[PDB]
Amino acid sequence: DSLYPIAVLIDELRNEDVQLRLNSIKKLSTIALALGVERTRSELLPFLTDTIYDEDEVLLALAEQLGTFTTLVGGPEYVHCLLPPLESLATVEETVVRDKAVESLRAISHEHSPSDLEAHFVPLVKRLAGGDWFTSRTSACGLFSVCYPRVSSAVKAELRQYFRNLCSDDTPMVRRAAASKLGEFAKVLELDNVKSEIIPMFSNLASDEQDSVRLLAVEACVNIAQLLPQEDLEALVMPTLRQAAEDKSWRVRYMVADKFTELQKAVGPEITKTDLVPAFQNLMKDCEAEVRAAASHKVKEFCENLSADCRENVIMSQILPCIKELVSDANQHVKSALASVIMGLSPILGKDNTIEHLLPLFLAQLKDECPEVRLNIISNLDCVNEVIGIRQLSQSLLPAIVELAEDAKWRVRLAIIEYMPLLAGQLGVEFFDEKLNSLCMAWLVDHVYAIREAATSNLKKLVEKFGKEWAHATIIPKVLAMSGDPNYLHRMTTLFCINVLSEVCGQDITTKHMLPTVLRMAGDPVANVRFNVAKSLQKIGPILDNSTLQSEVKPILEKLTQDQDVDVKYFAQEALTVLS
Amino acid sequence: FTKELDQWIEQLNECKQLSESQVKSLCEKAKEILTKESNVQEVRCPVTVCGDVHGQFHDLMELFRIGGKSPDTNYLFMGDYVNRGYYSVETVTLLVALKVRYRERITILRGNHESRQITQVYGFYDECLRKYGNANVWKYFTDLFDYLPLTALVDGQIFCLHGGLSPSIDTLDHIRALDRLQEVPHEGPMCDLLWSDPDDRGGWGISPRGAGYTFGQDISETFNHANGLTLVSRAHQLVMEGYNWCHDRNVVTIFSAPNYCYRCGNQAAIMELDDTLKYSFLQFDPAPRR
Amino acid sequence: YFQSNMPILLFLIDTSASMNQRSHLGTTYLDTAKGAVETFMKLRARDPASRGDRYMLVTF
Ligand SMILES: [Mn+2]
Ligand SMILES: [Mn+2]
Repeated sequence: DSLYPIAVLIDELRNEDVQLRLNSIKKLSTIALALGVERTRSELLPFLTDTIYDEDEVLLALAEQLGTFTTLVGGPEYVHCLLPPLESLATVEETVVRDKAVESLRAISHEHSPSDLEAHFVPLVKRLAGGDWFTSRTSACGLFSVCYPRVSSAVKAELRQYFRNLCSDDTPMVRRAAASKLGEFAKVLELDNVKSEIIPMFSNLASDEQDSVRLLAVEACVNIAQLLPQEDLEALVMPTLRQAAEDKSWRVRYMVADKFTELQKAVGPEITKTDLVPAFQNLMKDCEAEVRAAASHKVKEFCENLSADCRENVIMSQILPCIKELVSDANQHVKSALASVIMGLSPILGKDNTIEHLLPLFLAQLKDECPEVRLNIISNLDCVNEVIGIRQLSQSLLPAIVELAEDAKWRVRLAIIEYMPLLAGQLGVEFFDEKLNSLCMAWLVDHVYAIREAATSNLKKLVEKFGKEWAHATIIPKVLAMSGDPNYLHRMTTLFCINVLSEVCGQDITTKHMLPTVLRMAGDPVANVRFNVAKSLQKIGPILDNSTLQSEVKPILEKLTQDQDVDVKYFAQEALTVLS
Repeated sequence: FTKELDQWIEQLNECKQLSESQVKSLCEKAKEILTKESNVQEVRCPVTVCGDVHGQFHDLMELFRIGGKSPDTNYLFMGDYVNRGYYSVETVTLLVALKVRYRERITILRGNHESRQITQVYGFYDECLRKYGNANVWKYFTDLFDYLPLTALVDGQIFCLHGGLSPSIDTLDHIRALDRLQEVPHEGPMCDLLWSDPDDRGGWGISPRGAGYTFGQDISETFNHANGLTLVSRAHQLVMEGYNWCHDRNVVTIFSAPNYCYRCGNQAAIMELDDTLKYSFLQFDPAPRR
Repeated sequence: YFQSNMPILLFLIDTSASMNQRSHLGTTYLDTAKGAVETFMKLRARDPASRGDRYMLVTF
């Protein structure tokens, strides 16, 4: 007989095409539903466990399937029958299959009830941690956090003992997995038990021979510090952080640096003032560029979170000279990392401190060769603007940013455009016309379309600020000149400018100055300009006076809706509907 | 039908793929649109010429930010939209959607990677499997790749193309006479148009690749003179500066994939041709990825 | 004393204008000759002894 689903119809699908095997595994629910649940537990699952396959994708799909097999196996009561096949998957050489198997195991952990967790899952964890192969030992690390909260105290002490043994194992990757899972595992433990069991082994992990285990130890250091009471961190976490920050390997010091802000938040401000600021100092003054860049991006977050009473003293006494040396760093990545956060110190330091100390540092970074530095500096100009006002901005930073309106990289010019409304809103018509109006016009003819779009959108805000008479005197003539340009990009740019300008220029200006220019472009040879004319007439329809619609706009749209280009037809007829 | 296409384009601009049925209907429409196109498509003068994209979707978004949005900017893509990139599916789907929506504003040519073998080997097939679970989307796109025109002809002067020239092809009438509805062969006139490269040599040569030829300046000079061309626009080769003039301005290579395999660190350029065939190359750097 | 382990491969490529004749391949005789030298070195490179081969070029 060849109709038993269990052996037959499955082991015949071992063909060369892997996708058929994944399809069989993907539809393993249907075969299981066909079988009786008792028959499934008796025959299907032992077949899966005993047999061993050698294709990573099928194994991954099989592990993913077993996480949702609780309904098709007999409910949560019999869910322990899923433990052998996933155990077999947890011992494979491939790491991804192991992680998926551990995920499925901890997903079916919830299905078990406390008694079944103690009866079946905890022996499984013991077997995995006690296995001959290290792969099972690393697999056992991720299983502790889900079995721990819902077991008896003796079993919890046992779990602590096996995690401690696993951490202190001679095998490196087992220690790596244990250190990685230490943060999650220590989350649920009792605090006194954390101090007694986790902390000594954590300190042992930080002092290990290998460097990857130390890196993962410092990773877990943040969570471990966060868990503990503040009265205990001087003797428990802080010596470990001191050890780690001075480690020979730059990877450990780096990942200390990225985690520094969370350490600051966890341990409380007085401990940071006393002990963290030399660690931050020699992280910024460190030899390696990676750790210097990692520390630089944390300067703003670190300084903002200190106690205000002793904050500025810390900043100028310890942080600021290190910043001064980082601004002239040889590596451009360090300078870029510093640039993205340096303006955040302006409200913290105050106005006079910013002018005397921070402003030369901004100016030095605004003239850097590296584009990333220049881009990161400008993006946070609103902060320094609000701090020092605009008189100091015009005195110090305005000539530097005007030089950056012609930058080689267009994202710098985009930042400058994005920061023009602020300046406009804080400066008069006369000064803006003297200095910056030509800059606003220079961008409309830029090569990059994003620059032209940003400048067009910026014109709307500029007209909103300085009124429409200023627009008629300074904005409109230079926009209309672009309509006669031989490049169709510039004609389309005027159509976009008219799109954003009709809204703010009012009925009269739109009717008599902008509309006749829009209508004469219907005879353009480029179809793109023609259907953008149709789009513009659709868009400036509401803000035109209603008298010139049927007389002037409608004949042009009627001429366009019979045009030869299909896109011109479509946009002309869409405009015709919208005009109603 | 057009509203749904616009919705797909808006969705695809955010790097969210379409469903299998959507891809099937899109490729049906694209097949019925690409049947009518000649092997040598005729493109009007105001157009932006782009080289390989190779599935770098965010670099394609940077390209659109540089040159402009379709349909406002006419675009000519010279093949190689898939492989060597993480978002080949989204890239090719967006380009096909733009072709279906804006027929006269988009020209998509066939690259050498628009073939069943190259897609199977170099990750478009794998990407399709990962993002859909079955090869049906890959089937639809590879069947659609057979429909792509081999070359374009801007203004009758500039001969856009992916690979290069062939010893067996002397005229554009030969290219117009080819049957492009087939998998790209390993040898023959159609292979060279997608696989050949220029070289600083004399005459023809064996390509370092397994296909195509490598041709010197005299070849492109004779081709341009015999066919009344002023320029052979091109793709298919990494350019560190994004574009490079070759053969005394007879050939120009354009590469529109900055940081090509996410490791080459190259620039990317696009040739913007205005109404009067006045060109300008817009070099651009890879986009900032989150 | 004498290095016979570094063979000299002198190629005397005919560069007379008669080598501009076109084969049925669409390439000239000179293109065929250059391809022949390239193919020769590709075939030679399969031999591990090919290292140290001196390649020389003389023309007409
Ligand atoms: Mn190519
Ligand atoms: Mn390519």
